[PDB]
Amino acid sequence: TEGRSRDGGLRLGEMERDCLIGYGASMLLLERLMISSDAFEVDVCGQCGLLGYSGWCHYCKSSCHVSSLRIPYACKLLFQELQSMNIIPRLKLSKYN
Amino acid sequence: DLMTYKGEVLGITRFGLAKMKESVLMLASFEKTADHLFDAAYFGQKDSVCGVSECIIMGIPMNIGTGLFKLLHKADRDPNPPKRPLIFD
Amino acid sequence: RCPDCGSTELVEDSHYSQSQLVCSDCGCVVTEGVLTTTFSDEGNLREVTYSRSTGENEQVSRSQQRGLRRVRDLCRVLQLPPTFEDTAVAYYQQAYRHSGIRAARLQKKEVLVGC
Amino acid sequence: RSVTGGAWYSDQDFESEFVEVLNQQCFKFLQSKAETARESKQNPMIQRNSSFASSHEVWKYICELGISKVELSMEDIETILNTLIYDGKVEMTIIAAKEGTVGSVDGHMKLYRAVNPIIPPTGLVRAPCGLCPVFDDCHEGGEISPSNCIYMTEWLEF
Amino acid sequence: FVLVEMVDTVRIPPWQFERKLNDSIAEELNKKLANKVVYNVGLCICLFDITKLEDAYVFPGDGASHTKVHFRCVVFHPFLDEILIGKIKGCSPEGVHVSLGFFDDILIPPESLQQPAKFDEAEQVWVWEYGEEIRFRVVDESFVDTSPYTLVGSISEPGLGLLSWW
Amino acid sequence: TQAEIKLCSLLLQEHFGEIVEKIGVHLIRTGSQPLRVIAHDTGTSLDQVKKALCVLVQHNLVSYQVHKRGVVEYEAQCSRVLRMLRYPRYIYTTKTLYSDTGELIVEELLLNGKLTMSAVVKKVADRLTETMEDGKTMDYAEVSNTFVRLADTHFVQRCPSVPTTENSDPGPPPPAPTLVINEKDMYLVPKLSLIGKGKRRRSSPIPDDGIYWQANLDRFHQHFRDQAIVSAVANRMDQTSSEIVRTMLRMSEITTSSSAPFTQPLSSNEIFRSLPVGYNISKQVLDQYLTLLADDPLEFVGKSGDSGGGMYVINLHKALASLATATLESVVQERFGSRCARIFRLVLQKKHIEQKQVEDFAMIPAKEAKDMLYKMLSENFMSLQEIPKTPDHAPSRTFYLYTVNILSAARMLLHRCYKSIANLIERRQFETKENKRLLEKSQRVEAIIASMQATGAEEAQLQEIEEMITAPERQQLETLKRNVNKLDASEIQVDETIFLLESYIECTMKRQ
Amino acid sequence: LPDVVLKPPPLFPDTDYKPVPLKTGEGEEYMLALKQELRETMKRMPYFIETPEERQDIERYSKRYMKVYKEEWIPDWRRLPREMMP
Amino acid sequence: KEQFRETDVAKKISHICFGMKSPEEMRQQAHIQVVSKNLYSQDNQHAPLLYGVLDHRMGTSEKDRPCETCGKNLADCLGHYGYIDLELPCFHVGYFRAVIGILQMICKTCCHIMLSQEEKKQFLDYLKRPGLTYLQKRGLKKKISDKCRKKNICHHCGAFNGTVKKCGLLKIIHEKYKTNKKVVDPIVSNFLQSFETAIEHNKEVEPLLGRAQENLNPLVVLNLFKRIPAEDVPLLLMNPEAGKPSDLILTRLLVPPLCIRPSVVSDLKSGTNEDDLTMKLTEIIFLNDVIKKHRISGAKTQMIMEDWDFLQLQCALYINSELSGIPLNMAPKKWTRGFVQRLKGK
Ligand code: SF4
Ligand SMILES: [Zn+2]
Ligand SMILES: [Zn+2]
Ligand SMILES: [Zn+2]
Repeated sequence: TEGRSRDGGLRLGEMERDCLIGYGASMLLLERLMISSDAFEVDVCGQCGLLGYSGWCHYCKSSCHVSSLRIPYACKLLFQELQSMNIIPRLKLSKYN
Repeated sequence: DLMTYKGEVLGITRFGLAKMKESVLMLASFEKTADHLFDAAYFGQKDSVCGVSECIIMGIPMNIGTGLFKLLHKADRDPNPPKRPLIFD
Repeated sequence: RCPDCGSTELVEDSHYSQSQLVCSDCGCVVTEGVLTTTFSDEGNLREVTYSRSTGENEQVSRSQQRGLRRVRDLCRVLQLPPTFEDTAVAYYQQAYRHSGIRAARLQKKEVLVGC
Repeated sequence: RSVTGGAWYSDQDFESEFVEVLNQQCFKFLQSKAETARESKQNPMIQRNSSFASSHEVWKYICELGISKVELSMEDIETILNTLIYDGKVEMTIIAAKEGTVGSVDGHMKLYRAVNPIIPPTGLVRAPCGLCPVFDDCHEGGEISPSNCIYMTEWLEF
Repeated sequence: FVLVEMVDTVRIPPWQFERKLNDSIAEELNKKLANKVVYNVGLCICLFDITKLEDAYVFPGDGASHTKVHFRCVVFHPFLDEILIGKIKGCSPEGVHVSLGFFDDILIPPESLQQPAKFDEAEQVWVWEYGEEIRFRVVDESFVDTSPYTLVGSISEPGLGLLSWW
Repeated sequence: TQAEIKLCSLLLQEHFGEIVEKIGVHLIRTGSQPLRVIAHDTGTSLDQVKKALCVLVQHNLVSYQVHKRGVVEYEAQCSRVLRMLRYPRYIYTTKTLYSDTGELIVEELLLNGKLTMSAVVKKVADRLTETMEDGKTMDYAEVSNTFVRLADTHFVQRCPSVPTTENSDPGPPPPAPTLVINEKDMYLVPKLSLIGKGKRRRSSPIPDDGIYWQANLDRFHQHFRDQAIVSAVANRMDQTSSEIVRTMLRMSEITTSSSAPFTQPLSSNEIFRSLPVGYNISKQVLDQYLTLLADDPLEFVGKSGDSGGGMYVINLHKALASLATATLESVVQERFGSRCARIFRLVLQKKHIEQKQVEDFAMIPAKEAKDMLYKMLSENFMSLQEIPKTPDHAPSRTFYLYTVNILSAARMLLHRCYKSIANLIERRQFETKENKRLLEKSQRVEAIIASMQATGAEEAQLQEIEEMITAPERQQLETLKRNVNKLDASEIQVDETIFLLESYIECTMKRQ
Repeated sequence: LPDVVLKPPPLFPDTDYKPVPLKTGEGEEYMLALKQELRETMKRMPYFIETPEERQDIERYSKRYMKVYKEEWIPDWRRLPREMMP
Repeated sequence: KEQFRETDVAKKISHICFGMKSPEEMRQQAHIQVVSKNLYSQDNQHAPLLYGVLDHRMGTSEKDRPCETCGKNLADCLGHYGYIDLELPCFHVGYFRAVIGILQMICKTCCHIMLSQEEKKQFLDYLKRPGLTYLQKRGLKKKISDKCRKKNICHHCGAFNGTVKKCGLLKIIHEKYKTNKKVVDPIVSNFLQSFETAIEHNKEVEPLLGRAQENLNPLVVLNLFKRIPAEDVPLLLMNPEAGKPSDLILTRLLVPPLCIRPSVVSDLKSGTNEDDLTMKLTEIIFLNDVIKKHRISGAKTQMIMEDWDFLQLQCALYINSELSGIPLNMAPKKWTRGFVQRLKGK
């Protein structure tokens, strides 16, 4: 929430993230802004490129290309909001190696 | 050198950022989200996630800094181990 | 209830600004975290009432509107609190449910507002 | 009568059964006369002429039937036969009759003859795909699909 | 049975680092594809060999090891003509229920082709006489995760003669 | 064209294979494309691309062109791809017009794209040898006579000819031969002096090189238009009038181009002599028939002059439009109903009309006609003008006039027919695939008979053909077969409807 | 007030109109038999590109006993560009 | 035995492929169809109406009631989409200018892109250049527009086509029957002379002979977009994999999960704060149902057209509640927060 009157934590302003980038603390920045703010688990079908649930793909009606992915909850909300406008985001996954 | 690497002097203004950069999400977030997003979808644009801004947006580690090199665990391994031969073939 | 011990002695206690349910017998938590609306959002969102949702507040003919406005101005000129106005309009809306009441002359509606 | 009242307008309401019955029975008369002319076989031009029925003739046939309470005029039966024409089962052929039992049309006379439809039901109607209620919703892998389209199920079942 | 060239990335937790990588890979793979049918592939049994074992990456997340491995393991998937010898563990009236010896009771022959005395009248009748063999017809797989099976195959027993048992 | 692409993919996968249909679909979707980008984008090897291109261009389904720097770009002919669906109708009309020798001629031309004199006569003679028995032999004489008759009737036309490379640009060869088409030798049949007999398949240099012959489906479509027109005329007015129309069209078959708004000027005097003697008619009866057909509101024919007694001309575009309107009214009647058909014909006669006018004229009360108008509007058959009293063209302040256009409805109906045929092919292929086990079972039970059919074929195995477990399964097979049969026949029927609409779409389009 | 839909409209709304029976006669049956025989003729002809057989494992002499043979046609290379030669 | 399912794959996103869905792919994606305009049941328990907005098979918003479609907790549930069927096609605000441009880019009868074959080939060649950028694509579209609007007849058809412009409120007008100070076209004479019956039943139609041109409704433009040839799709700068041009015309609406739409039951009162989006969805369902009712009862054609326009305006407000071209007389309600408002702004 907002602050002390609302028992809210502090806010990482843009400048703080700028300093973190300048230091290059990639994993620390990722943990601070994703793990410690809003962490979510999503499933993506490589065939369709669309989000899925519980290792299942409704659009492809299959579960042979699902995968797990950690995400900011705000990012998932943005994806779904963009979906509502029929601007469908198709995620093209790639192996980490 | 950044401001002139494209052969023309490019500003740091919104026009400049539209020029040298391409990311759909950054251009949408800067100003006029609806028009930019709908135009990008209309053109059927595909947008990479290599940039740091979207990396933070996408929740993936950035390439700059500690996210550049890959680590390899020096374990005791034998690549291409000896193979048990098939007799039936 | 406790999933393991089965003890139904679940108590609500306030942690360092965290609402959660914990069993007093085994100290095991059964449900933590709570979702509440923020003021920045409560100020933007609009509250809805049952009548307007079901479609009511639109079946208010010219006569019933005139009657409730008369009730309003009457309780206003008397310098009454808003609770009196609310109770008066509620009683009027309750009395207007009868067929013989709504179908009456102006004198009847005026004396009904008065009563 | 054109704008107020009207033979079809009883209580200012169109009489559907009246027009249906009148159309069906006048079509019966037309097809019977056409069949008699077809079996006449006297001569193709005599065939054409004897197939024809004048507006006054069919009007008198309706009057002798007298099914409708409100007496129908010449133009009323003309409109009934025009509705039949709009169905494609009869055709209109004006001939140059300067005077006669009709005497209404200037220098001409109204001849309506029952004719067969030009083409039987064409393709795409033997298959349920033709303007199917879910044709637009029909899909290769949608909720409704030709693999599970119960329209094929029913039609192939027949 | 048949070997399959199976490619997969295996995650090894750090507390097994003292062991040789290949052995831990084999143990995890055995734990990972045991009694688990693979869609359009067949019923995996156990690992046979490990062919390729490349570099072991470490991720900024879990911190354990991940190794992409090419290997070979055995699966059960008949070629629509194989001769089986199973045991009749149950017999529904619409179709007998044969079970391969300790293998799986999922192969269901619909009784429709033996000698023309075909009827299972629900008192557990093996066959209408004039340790049971099988000619496998087809294979089929499905995704059971339709709600938050899948290998049965049809089985046929024609007039093989069967002089050993009628 | 998405339904067109889907149907073309289905047809090419059915008739030729998979690597060929992939390349064909890619060309249809992409248009003109060089070969290297074709191979790269399709993800296929160079040799497979070569195979697909040769098997396609051999049947004249695709072509190639030369561009800047001598690059060869390949293009697909989607209409030509749809054309193979009408092969059975072409075979039937050839079998009706001429003997089965010409039927086999056109069948082999369709299955081979282009063939020379020697190749086609050899194939036709060989295929005709087995149709007969008792040691009789086919000779190349009758096959050659039938082929030259077919070519002279313009049903068979020469391929575009290979240009003389020695006469023009002798030296560095162009990447493609760049064939050219010559009008005057599309029917110039070369002579085959040699006559022989085809082998009956015991299983125990080229005088006609450079010239290849293909089925001229334009002639087939013109003849089919003739047949449809005469069928409509016979349905409406009289058999004799349709005979007259057929005779005059036959007179104009060679004298008129395939694309002509009107036919040649034909006089009734030569119509009388050209009429078969079977129709016992007189000159005055012919004149009366022709005059009343000119007075027929369908206006198939026209006078266009009084010279030479009764001279007459036919209205190709008008007749095609009338046929298209008749088909449209038939299908809308069958799917919506008789009264909605009445409304459709009423609005066809009255191009601009208001809704209450339609109610009054069709004598359909309220809440019934209007629902039909709304539905038949929503199915894209109908259009509204929205004539405003201001120019804001905005809310309840403008008149709405019903106006139906033939062309748009015909286009969308053609698309619907394409998708319907796609659905039918999908259903037949799915039912064939799901029953391929029983298909192989029946194939094996018939192979037991066919293999070793006379040598050692004991009678004591004839009773063992039904011993295979298909005895109840044949029931299913029969159902599948009839369903398959039904589907195919239905599809073929729908195909004829397409030839109507497309013809209008072709005649209404001039392509300047 | 339109009634609230408690159960969604069916996957198939039943139709009042039925498909017309198909054409009957010798011509139609000849059409059908011709098309079905054409199916097999085009399957057998060398223009029908057979899909490459796969997932066959080991060798045997019996391979030579279940061999399916068919002749291979050739196109006219003077009409075809030289680039497409195998 | 048991179907093997790989729980996770150690992959990372490479790039996001933006693209439109067809209203048909849209219906495929959705789980249930929203048909109940009203939200909750009449009983005091306030049970949400099944197959309607705020159904609990469609995601979840309240902690106690979990997702019914997926057996997961309020936090675990990702959410499920629903679909609403539109009886009449509707424009899309984000794609309104796009459809206008395409209609200026293709003809209305031959429907092909309207440029010379040499111009088409030159534009195709300039498009074959690898790595075309966003700005380059916008410049390409502008160049094609400039070179296309200076002609009148397509190579395929040759039909005359005037300028297409937005007239007022989500309305597209094409002045096909252009008024000329020179000799009039024969087609113009045929069109104007064929108002015989309308003039017969309305004299005032005759003064309205001018200023009465072809207006492209969403249904007719949908039909045109269906028949687009594939060849011209790349020349439209439209990637075929992203979506076909028929997807631009919106005839179905994906209602997003209950995760995006909160339902804050204000315990201090007898009410639930609700998003304006849910109210607009309810209004859309009501509009579709009343359009069905009016079609059944045979209202005026003009009334049906007003219903269609009001549906278009409702969808426009749902997409973006800040538009400067709505029906002044047909006052909707008050200021609301749409999806764009949730996206843009500080
Ligand atoms: S639902 Fe079936 S019959 Fe109807 S259009 Fe689709 S495939 Fe054809
Ligand atoms: Zn998927
Ligand atoms: Zn406990
Ligand atoms: Zn969920």
